Amino acid sequence: DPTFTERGFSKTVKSDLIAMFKRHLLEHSFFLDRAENMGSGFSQYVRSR
Amino acid sequence: MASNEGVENRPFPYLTVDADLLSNLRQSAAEGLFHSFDLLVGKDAREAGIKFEVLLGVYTNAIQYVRFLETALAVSCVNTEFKDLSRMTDGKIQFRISV
Amino acid sequence: EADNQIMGPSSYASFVVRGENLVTAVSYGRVMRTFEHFMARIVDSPEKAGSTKSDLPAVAAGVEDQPRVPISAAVIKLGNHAVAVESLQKMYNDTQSPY
Repeated sequence: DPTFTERGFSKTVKSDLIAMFKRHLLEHSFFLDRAENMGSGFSQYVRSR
Repeated sequence: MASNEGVENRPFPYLTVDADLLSNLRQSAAEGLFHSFDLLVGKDAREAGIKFEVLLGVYTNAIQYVRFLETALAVSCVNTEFKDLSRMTDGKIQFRISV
Repeated sequence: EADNQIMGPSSYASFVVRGENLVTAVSYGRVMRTFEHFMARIVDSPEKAGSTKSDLPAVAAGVEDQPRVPISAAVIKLGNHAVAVESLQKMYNDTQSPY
């Protein structure tokens, strides 16, 4: 994403990148396994991923 | 007087006049015989750059006519033209119903 | 809505300085946009009462005369208005500037 990196690399931007690393690591790993619980979201979630 | 008052240095296409005007022009310039005079030295003795301001447009509000008879509100009315309206004091419509 | 196309002009509308503008530019430092319109309104047909349809050739300075060309961008129908939707992010991502 060029939105986060448009200002070049700085301390705060690197820190927010690490925070979003943590967020996406907790949330959108094993997405196909979490597709079971979603039910009616069969296709659209896998297409978006 | 002051140097530049009515002196416009725009590059007008001047006319060539046969007569000579330089007779005692320096001393007359020194005293002030003719007002609103500028001396242009040789380095600034050139045609000036050409500059302008521009009126981009003139636009006027155009008011369309509105007729009552063409609006749908007149569905709810019946419009009769009445030549001498002031002559009528009152109009009257009377309803007789048997049940 | 599978439209993703528009017909637009392939060139700018040209406005250039004519000689009639040029004499006013040199002499007074003013130009008026399309002088010929004002002179045709004032000196040729003096009355020519103000009308929208009569002024429709005047207001458009050759924009309608341009040839058309297909343009690629999608549209949506918000109610009655067909409105074009696009982004310009890629041409600024190429240059590493903030969008």
